Amino acid sequence: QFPRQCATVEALRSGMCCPDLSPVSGPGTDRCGSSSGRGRCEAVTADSRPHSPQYPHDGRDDREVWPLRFFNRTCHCNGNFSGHNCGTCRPGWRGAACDQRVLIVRRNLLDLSKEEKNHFVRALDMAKRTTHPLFVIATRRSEEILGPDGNTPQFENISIYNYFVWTHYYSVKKTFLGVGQESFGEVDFSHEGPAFLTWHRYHLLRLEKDMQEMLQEPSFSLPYWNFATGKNVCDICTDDLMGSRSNFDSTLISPNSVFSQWRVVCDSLEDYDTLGTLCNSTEDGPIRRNPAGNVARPMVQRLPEPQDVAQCLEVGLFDTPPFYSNSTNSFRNTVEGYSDPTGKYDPAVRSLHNLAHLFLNGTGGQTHLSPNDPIFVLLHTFTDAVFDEWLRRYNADISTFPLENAPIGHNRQYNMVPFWPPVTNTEMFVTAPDNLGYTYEIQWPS
Ligand SMILES: *[C@@H]1O[C@H](CO[C@@H]2O[C@@H](C)[C@@H](O)[C@@H](O)[C@@H]2O)[C@@H](O[C@@H]2O[C@H](CO)[C@@H](O[C@H]3O[C@H](CO)[C@@H](O)[C@H](O)[C@@H]3O)[C@H](O)[C@H]2NC(C)=O)[C@H](O)[C@H]1NC(C)=O
Ligand SMILES: *[C@@H]1O[C@H](CO)[C@@H](O[C@@H]2O[C@H](CO)[C@@H](O)[C@H](O)[C@H]2NC(C)=O)[C@H](O)[C@H]1NC(C)=O
Ligand SMILES: *[C@@H]1O[C@H](CO)[C@@H](O[C@@H]2O[C@H](CO)[C@@H](O)[C@H](O)[C@H]2NC(C)=O)[C@H](O)[C@H]1NC(C)=O
Ligand SMILES: *[C@@H]1O[C@H](CO)[C@@H](O)[C@H](O)[C@H]1NC(C)=O
Ligand SMILES: *[C@@H]1O[C@H](CO)[C@@H](O)[C@H](O)[C@H]1NC(C)=O
Ligand SMILES: N[C@@H](Cn1ccc(=O)c(O)c1)C(=O)O
Ligand SMILES: [Zn+2]
Ligand SMILES: [Zn+2]
Ligand SMILES: [Zn+2]
Repeated sequence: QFPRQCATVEALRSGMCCPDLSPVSGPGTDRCGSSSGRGRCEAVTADSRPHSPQYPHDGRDDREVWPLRFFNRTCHCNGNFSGHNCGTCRPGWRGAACDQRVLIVRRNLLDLSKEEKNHFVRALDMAKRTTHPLFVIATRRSEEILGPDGNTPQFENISIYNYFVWTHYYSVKKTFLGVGQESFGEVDFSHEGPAFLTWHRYHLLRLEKDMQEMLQEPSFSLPYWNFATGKNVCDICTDDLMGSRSNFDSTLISPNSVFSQWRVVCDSLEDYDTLGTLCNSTEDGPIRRNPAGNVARPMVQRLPEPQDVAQCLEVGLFDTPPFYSNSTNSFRNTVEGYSDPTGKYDPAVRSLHNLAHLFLNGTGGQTHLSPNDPIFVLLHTFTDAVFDEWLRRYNADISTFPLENAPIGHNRQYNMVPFWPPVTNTEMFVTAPDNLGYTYEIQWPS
């Protein structure tokens, strides 16, 4: 969502999000670092192709044609420069000139040193408490985004980790149709479609980058939770990692984990969908967690088996029509977990990524809330690892990522919503070590 420089009436009125970098002659002189060679302000490139019929409300939702309902001029940086103002480097590059190559390694959380485990956890909690230096977050839709006077932007500061939650919520929220209207729910800009894996990849990349700037530790990397153990229990659910069960309320996190102190954001859906407002930075309840806890559906009371990862990784097509949660022989739909691990669709089956979510039977098992549980990071870095193994084995075959008629938000050239600057699914559909500056220390079945 948007840089605090662009959360102004001037930027919103002119639809131009092109903040200065180093304005030495005065304001406006170095938009996108044009004075240096770093980039230029220019038109926003948005997807123009058709989406599936499932969404009938074109013209009504600000996530259509993202980000054009807010801005149509943005930064484009040259070469390997990057950033909302071209002030940083593309993933994998560092140095003032973005010419020094960088590669970090994401390891299994359970292989980290006791000092690195403590570090990761203190880093997360610091993320949860630290104001995000760049991004501010909308509380109203674009109709209302400049306040009743048209001069008060409807934005709040938000923490580094609450922004990670908020974007995920904003990618998934119902489309508001009007007070007394039933908000429209057959849309998902980050799930149930091919953009799933690329959306969550960029989601995790942005957190990692943010936590690197927060810690001032360029080599900081996100660990992963290997959940394909077929375990009855959640082996990262201990007071030195993520937190174990609270002995006083079995659905809460142990008071001897700092994650028992976290307060979630974005759980007031009925406010959002009846008033036409957005999730803001006011937190409320505590995390709920209850691994293997949903007695009603035994299918989600055990984590994915190792052979699930093995099997989904032999599904050789990235996706298949209708490019939705009912797609068969789709690796994307399989690892997401609406298909069984062989690729066979079943409306009754939940597997791999979705099974891991529902196994927590709590905040992490609800789509609008789940990043509130920090297991989400590790659940999703492991997912991105699986993805990144698939990109390795099938030579990053993007030919199956459909250029048109996917669910709205999931066509290849769609700017993943609501990431800023605009970034398409294509820019993520690359092998991580040589294109994104990170790699996974990880061993697969056979
Ligand atoms: C890119 O955006 C420009 C600014 O529009 C803003 O951004 C959009 C994303 C959207 O959010 C919109 O609601 C925002 O206002 C657009 O430039 C504007 O274009 C107007 C005409 O198309 C223009 O107007 C002028 O002329 C009429 C005369 O009939 C007057 O009524 C008016 O007062 C203005 O003088 C307006 O000035 C102009 N803004 C500029 C140039 O900064 C631009 O069209 C748009 N391009 C796209 C979407 O392709
Ligand atoms: C942030 O979101 C919360 C929750 O959606 C808003 O709090 C609600 O405010 C309305 C009107 O005052 C009431 O229903 C309650 O007081 C709140 N709801 C709940 C569930 O607590 C809050 O006002 C929002 N912040 C802004 C600036 O709009
Ligand atoms: C966690 O699991 C519990 C039960 O195992 C869920 O609670 C049941 O949900 C059904 C809906 O299918 C309700 O009809 C029952 O009344 C609930 N019973 C009990 C005892 O809770 C609960 O919804 C799950 N929560 C999450 C977040 O997954
Ligand atoms: C966020 O914090 C600033 C100070 O950094 C505060 O003055 C302001 O009210 C907030 N700005 C926005 C855009 O929310
Ligand atoms: C997938 O869902 C769409 C619409 O819900 C439908 O066209 C298609 O038949 C579904 N796939 C099935 C039922 O296997
Ligand atoms: N609702 C999904 C499971 N799920 C839960 C929470 C999520 O964040 C997510 O991405 C998926 C399902 O129906 O299986
Ligand atoms: Zn350009
Ligand atoms: Zn998600
Ligand atoms: Zn998920």
